[PDB]
Amino acid sequence: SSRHLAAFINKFVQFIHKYITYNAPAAISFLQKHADPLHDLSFDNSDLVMLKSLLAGLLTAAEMAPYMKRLSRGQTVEDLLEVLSD
Amino acid sequence: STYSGQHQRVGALNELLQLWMGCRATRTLMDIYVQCLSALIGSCPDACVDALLDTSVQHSPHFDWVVAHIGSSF
Repeated sequence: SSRHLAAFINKFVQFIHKYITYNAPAAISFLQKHADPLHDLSFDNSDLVMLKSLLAGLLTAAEMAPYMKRLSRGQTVEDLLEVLSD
Repeated sequence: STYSGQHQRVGALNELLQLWMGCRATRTLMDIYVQCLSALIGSCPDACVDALLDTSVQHSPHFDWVVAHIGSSF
């Protein structure tokens, strides 16, 4: 049941990314200590594309322009409620 | 070189790395080449570097992502 843990998987992979970034030696030493669980999980849960990207290693602001413009220039309660709900 | 133009599958180089490492047979071949180089780095680093850069200047837009991976490792 890995699909219900999608947010957890994303958070954990980001934490692993930060671990290899800031402290590469300790992160590598941990990964080699637990290499086979990672390999087996990657083979079984191949849908974890970020995990396979890690094995290979071994935007946001633009979207919210019209929302911010509408929120800033909105006057009537309907427009404010609409943008806030969006 | 052949597949860069004859396929729809081919920032940008990051996506190229993802789609290329994603495959299985090519990934294993790249692993074999990495093992070969790790055996060769200690013995003849300059000659391997010279061969790699000659092949690069001859075939730059084709296998640079493998060179990018090797650089990331070393």
